Parts: sequence; C-alpha cells; structure tokens
Amino acid sequence: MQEIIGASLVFLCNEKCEVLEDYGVVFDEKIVEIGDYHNLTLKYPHLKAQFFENSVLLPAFINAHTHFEFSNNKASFDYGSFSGWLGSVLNNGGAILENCQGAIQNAIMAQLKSGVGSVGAISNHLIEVNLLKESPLNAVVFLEFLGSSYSLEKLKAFEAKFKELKDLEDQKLKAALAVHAPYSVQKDMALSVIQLAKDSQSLLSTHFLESLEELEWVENSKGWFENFYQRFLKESNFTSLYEGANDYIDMFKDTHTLFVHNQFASLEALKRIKSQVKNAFLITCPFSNRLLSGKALDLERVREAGLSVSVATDGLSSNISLSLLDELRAFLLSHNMPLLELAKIALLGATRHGAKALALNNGEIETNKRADLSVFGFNEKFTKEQAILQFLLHAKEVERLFLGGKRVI
Amino acid sequence: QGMQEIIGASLVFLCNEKCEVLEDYGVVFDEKIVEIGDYHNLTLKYPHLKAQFFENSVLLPAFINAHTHFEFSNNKASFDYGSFSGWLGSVLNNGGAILENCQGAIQNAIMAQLKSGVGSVGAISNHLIEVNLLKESPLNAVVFLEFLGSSYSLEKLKAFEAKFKELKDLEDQKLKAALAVHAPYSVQKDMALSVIQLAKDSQSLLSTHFLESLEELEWVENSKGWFENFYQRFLKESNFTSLYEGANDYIDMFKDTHTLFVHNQFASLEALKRIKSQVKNAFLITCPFSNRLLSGKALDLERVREAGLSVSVATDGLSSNISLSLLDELRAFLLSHNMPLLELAKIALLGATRHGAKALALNNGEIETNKRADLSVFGFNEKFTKEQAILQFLLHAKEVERLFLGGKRVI
Ligand SMILES: CSC[C@H]1O[C@@H](n2cnc3c2N=CNC[C@H]3O)[C@H](O)[C@@H]1O
Ligand SMILES: CSC[C@H]1O[C@@H](n2cnc3c2N=CNC[C@H]3O)[C@H](O)[C@@H]1O
Ligand SMILES: [Fe+3]
Ligand SMILES: [Fe+3]
Repeated sequence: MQEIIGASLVFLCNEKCEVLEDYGVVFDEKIVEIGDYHNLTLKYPHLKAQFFENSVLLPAFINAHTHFEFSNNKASFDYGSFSGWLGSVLNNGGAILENCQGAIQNAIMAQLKSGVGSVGAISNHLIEVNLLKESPLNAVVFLEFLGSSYSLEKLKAFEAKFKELKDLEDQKLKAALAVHAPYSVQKDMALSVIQLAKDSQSLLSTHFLESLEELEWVENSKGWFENFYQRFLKESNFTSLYEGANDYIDMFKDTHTLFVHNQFASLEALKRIKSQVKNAFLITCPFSNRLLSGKALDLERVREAGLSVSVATDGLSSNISLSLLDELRAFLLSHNMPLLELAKIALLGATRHGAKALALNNGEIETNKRADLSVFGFNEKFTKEQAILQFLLHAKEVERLFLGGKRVI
Repeated sequence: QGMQEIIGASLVFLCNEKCEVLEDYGVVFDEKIVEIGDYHNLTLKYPHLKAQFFENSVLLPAFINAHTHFEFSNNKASFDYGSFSGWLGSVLNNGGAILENCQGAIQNAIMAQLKSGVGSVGAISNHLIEVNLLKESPLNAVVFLEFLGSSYSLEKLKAFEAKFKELKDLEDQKLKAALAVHAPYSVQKDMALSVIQLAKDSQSLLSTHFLESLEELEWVENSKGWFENFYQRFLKESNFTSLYEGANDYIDMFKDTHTLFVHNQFASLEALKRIKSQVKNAFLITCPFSNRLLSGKALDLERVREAGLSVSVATDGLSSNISLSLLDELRAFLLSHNMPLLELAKIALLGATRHGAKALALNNGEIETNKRADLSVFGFNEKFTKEQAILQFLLHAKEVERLFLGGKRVI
C-alpha cells in the first residue's frame, strides 16, 4: 500500500534531467503521484509521509553490465593493455572462479549500498544466479556464449543452459543472452545465439571494439590476435571470424542489443549500429577501459552518431570497485567535457538510459514506473544548478533504498 | 628506543628515478636508513637486531603531499564546481564562514594523511590555524605562509612579516617555515617582490599557484575576461588591468629561487621553459582532482616533459577535492591522463615520493642509505608480479599497515 517520501532535492531523471526542490512521491509498488511534498501531505493526510531534509531523492540506479562471477579478482589479471589482460585471464584457467559465493554476495551488497536497484549481470555458468535471486536486486542475467570453433554439441549444451535460466525467471529475474565478442564467437554460433534470442524474445549484449588489437583483427586480420587461437585455444584459425565490423554489426539487425565499450568503433561503425540494430544501447565502462586498452570512449563521437550511453561498472575482473557511484566519479574524470554538462550525462547514464537498455520499468521518477527509489543524505542543501554534480561527488552510501515499494535499506 | 631494526616485504619500491622494484628485500634503520639488501641476508648479517617480514606486502617510502590547504578542511559543498570563476566567486562570497570551527576537520584531515601513507606535507596557510595540530602530529610539515593582497600596503606587509616571524619561532625538527605568493591575479607585484625577498633573507622555500584557469591566462596575457570586474566586485579595489604584463613578468620574479609552481595547466610550452630556465630550481605540482573540479582541464604531461620538467602529485585542500587520501589522488591521476598506464604508474609513484621530497627539500621520499626512515608498509592478499607491482599497488592500496616516521612506529 501507499506512502509518501520527500527530500530537499528530487532528481526526476527524465531526459531533461529535471531537479525539483522540496518535492515528494506517493508510491505503493509503483509511483502513484508526484508533487510538492507539503501539498502532497495535505492532499493525502492519512498516508505515511517522511521528509528527508538536505537529502536527494532519485531513482535507484541501473548497472547494465557487470560480471559477478569474477568477483574474487584483485590482482589475478594484468593491466595496462587489453592483450596483456586477456592473456592473463585465459592463463588463469578459471582458477579465480572457484570459491566464488562470498565475493559475489559482497558484490551484491556493494551494488545495493551504492543505490543500485537493477543489474545487467553477464554470466557464463550461472554461478551467481542463486545469490541474485535471493537478493532484492532486479536482475537481467545475460547468459554469455563463448566459442570460436563451431560445435553443434556446444550449441545444444548452451541452449540447455539457457533453458535452465529461463525456468528461473520471475518478477525479479529476466533471462537474456549475450555474444561475447567478435574475436571469441564463430559467426554461425553467434547467429544461432541471436536466433534463440528472437525465439525467446530475449535481450542481447556484446562487447564491441574494446581494443586496438580487436580493431586490427576485425578489420585486417592482423595484430596480436594472429596467434591468439593457437596459443590460448588450441584452434587452427589465423583469420578473423568476421570480415569487417559491419559483418558483425549486421547480425544484430533489428534487435534490442547492448553494445559494450565501443571506444575503437569509428563514426561509421557507430552509425551502422544505430541504423542496422534500430534498438541499440551503448554501454560505457570508464574504469575498465582505462585498465585495459587505456582509451576512453569518445563521447563527442557517440553524440555525432546520434546515440547515448549508459554507465556501468563491469566486473572486478577489470575494476577495483562495484559501487556505481565510484564508477560515475571515474566517468567524470575520464572525459574532458564541461563538468556540469557531463554530470547530467552521468546521472542519466546511471538511471533512465540503463533502464531503457534493460527494458525495465524504472530509472525515472514518473507515475506508473516502479517504486525503485534511493535517498542519499548530506550535511548541506545543494543549489539547484550544482545539485547533480555535488550529488555525484559526495554520494557514497544510500540512506534509504526502496525496491518495488519495499524498504531494502 | 633509538635502536636499529630490520623490516622486509615481498616487494620493496626504492623510488629512485629508475623506480626500482625489489623482491624479498629489507631495510635496516634507526632514525635514518642504514642498510638495504636481501631480507634473509640482512637477518644473517645482523642476527641480534629486531626483524619483521611482511609477506604479500609492499615496503616503500612514506608519501609526500606537497600542496594542501588544511584550513579549508570543513568544506563539502560550500563552493561551486564546474568552472574556476564559479569556484573562486563562491569562495569569496563564502566570506570565511567555512574557516570557523576548524580544528575537528583539521585533525580528521591529518589522520587521513597518515593512514594514506603520507609522512610529509606541504601545508599552505593564510592564518596559521592548522599549525598547532600539525606540530603535535608526527607529520613532517613545511608550512607555506601564503600572502594575499592586490593593493600595496606597507602596513599589510609588516603584519605579514610579523605573522611569518610567529611561524619561524615555531620551527623545529618537524616544522619548516616557508612562504607563498598566492597567484598572479591576487598579489600586487611589489608585495610579491617583498615576500620573495623575505624568503631569500630567511632561506625559505617558495610556492605559488600559476596559470590554473583560462580566466587567469586571459587576464595575465591580455587584461581581458572574467577578471575584468574581479577587483571591484569582490575586493572593492579600483583595478582594471593585470597586476603583471604577461606570464614572463610573473615568472621572472622567482628567478634563481627554490619555488613550487602549482597547477600550471594553462602554461604554454614557452612559459614552462621560462620557468625552468629562470627559476633554476622550480618544482611543478599537479592536483588532478582539483583541476577537474575547477577549470576542468588536466595538466598536459607531454608538455611538461617537453619543457624538461617533472611533476609531484598533491591533493590540494578539501576546498577543491573530496578526499585528502593521497592514494585516492593518485588513482584520480591515473584516470586523468591518457599516457600508457604502466608508464604513468611510475610517474604517479615518483610524483608521490622522491619528487615531492625534492620539492620540499626533505631528506626522504626514497629508500636509500642516509635518508630519513620514513617508511610505509601496505598489506595485500596476493603477491604482485614485478612488472605489475607499482600499478597494482596504486590500484589497491587504501590504508597503511605500518607507518614509521623518523624510525618511530606511528601506525
Ligand atoms: C575467458 S574469455 C573472456 C571472458 O572475460 C570475461 N570478462 C570479464 N570482464 C570483462 C570480460 N570480457 C571482455 N572485456 C572486459 C570485460 O567486459 C568475459 O565474460 C569472458 O568470459
Ligand atoms: C583570493 S582567495 C583564494 C584562497 O583559496 C585558497 N585555496 C584553497 N585551495 C586552493 C586555493 N587557491 C587557488 N586554487 C585552488 C587551490 O589551490 C587560497 O589559499 C586562498 O586563501
Ligand atoms: Fe564485460
Ligand atoms: Fe592550492
């Protein structure tokens, strides 16, 4: 049933990024009504109402791309190059995935305490699914396929794994699918995964042009990936699995597909993604990009292509923190756009845009959306024009978290 | 106990200019570093000295934070960010209110330094309100008494000379008195010359903020931009032209001095080369988070290299930062520059140790015989590879496990 919450500052997280003072929200499981808090308490004098002075009320965050299974990692993988990182992940041989549950639960709570209400979890083995189901998080689990050599047996085992994930779906868990990358998934295997997504009305995700090594491989079949398949996979393949970026992009034509990273995608490739996929969603991971390729996503190019970004943490396999607030501050440091303008992009990248990417009914304070709401408390009240930036700079731990109208924190 | 002891760790960062990394090495030290070598061989050579080895840990010099403003430690959201003019205007409009009831935040700021591995601080001070707490802290302190004043006044000079004498009388083995000229837009030329002369007469170090914003650059070079109305609007002073005709006019005042130049992101290559050739002993200080919050432009490290200079990394104050942990500042530094990460990690580490020690004329910042025994130990859950050790340390180091200052255990 219904209650009223208000704060000195409310971030609607519409595309305008509206900031409202002394506003309130009536909600049960959904957002019922928005308005001035005092007027709301007069209009509904019999409801529970709480006001949080010197606080910010905003939608719970959406973290559209993380790898919970790698939550054990601290220094198991090399940083400073993508090729060095990928080689270290493969040479690790999955050892970091063992004894996983403690780090995954710690990872889940880092999300919730950071204000994250919804997660796009990339999963290769569904080892994190149980803990996610037991958490209050909204979860879209992308079962991610790996395989550079076609095998009908591996397809059937993968479709059997996806059926197990589908049978766990409920109001908090949506099953989805992922193609790992252009260098790691053979074309006909990827086409099969994409077809299964269409047959099951599932979302799609993929890592795209994350490194110069991948760009030189995809475009000219040269560079570091020349020996990658023999050295690491014991596969006799010495040419790219896809002749050019367009060959890969076109597989996702007329789909709802998340494209992650993308820093080495030219303006031609980004425009192709928009025009071919129709419902594409660019995901940016600032800290992961700095640790691996070392190149940040060119946001001006993204704007020139007519696209927008959601900001995600990635996994601890390529990050030091799963707090989305930490990622948003790294995002502010990773781009030289005017900070006040960049703060709005960061906030929308953590709310409305991620919700649209995951096809969730949240990420914005608007009637009929889910009552996924965060309250962050501070020692002062920010000015209207500084509110968003100061929030991103100082927000560390959530003071109140409501998910589906129920108090979680 | 002024006796000697041995400490070793799986990884030791010497922080020489080579940035040497050594495995299973140890250090013998009393108040100074006495001997360096393989830890096991050190325990055989000195079997009666007290000896500890820290597995899966990093031993390195205590950090030097060459530029901070402790007096502004109360600040969280009192000042505007997103532009330098917006920030400076908000600081002035604050009217010093954030400076009142200061001691609680200053003690918290001090302790944030120590737990971050910082052993030495370059503290910029306008009123010496933080000096007392600094003195009874174990930190090595170089307090730069900073002069502000855009209109010449002999009375203001004499009161400033008198405040510096008050600071000089507090000097000891842990406190060095120094002087600072705030900025080209805030200090009248003959007032700055007087401060610089006082530093020479007292053999004091100097520090200054230089070309931190586009607004300052347009003012200094062409007497145009936001600073046109700054003196009437904020200071009630009838001044409409720059206090210095060009950057070289300001730089040349510090000719043949030991002067720290802070920020500098809007200094051209010629200006940086002028600083190097004229000052002779200049030290560039970079504050990545403050630069992002104010002007929004990062220091061009390639330009700094082209000018033949190097940088030390500092936190600035909470007036223009969210954390005074130098480790947080170093991670922000890694995010603020697109240089190859392994190469940038070496610059960051040396920027927090040896370079800052040289800037403050301190006998530390490096694990070398006869240097001060200012040593940090950071513990981890794994042993880093030799080539990843410095970067992984910067990424994962949060709180120090052991801090020794002058050979005495502090943490
Ligand atoms: C062992 S092949 C690559 C594996 O690394 C995993 N991964 C973890 N974090 C990331 C991963 N993949 C690509 N780029 C970095 C980041 O997205 C990915 O799921 C895949 O299982
Ligand atoms: C014209 S008043 C400026 C005052 O702000 C203080 N300040 C605090 N942090 C910084 C300050 N000065 C210049 N740029 C930003 C940073 O260095 C400075 O010491 C001075 O007292
Ligand atoms: Fe990923
Ligand atoms: Fe400063």
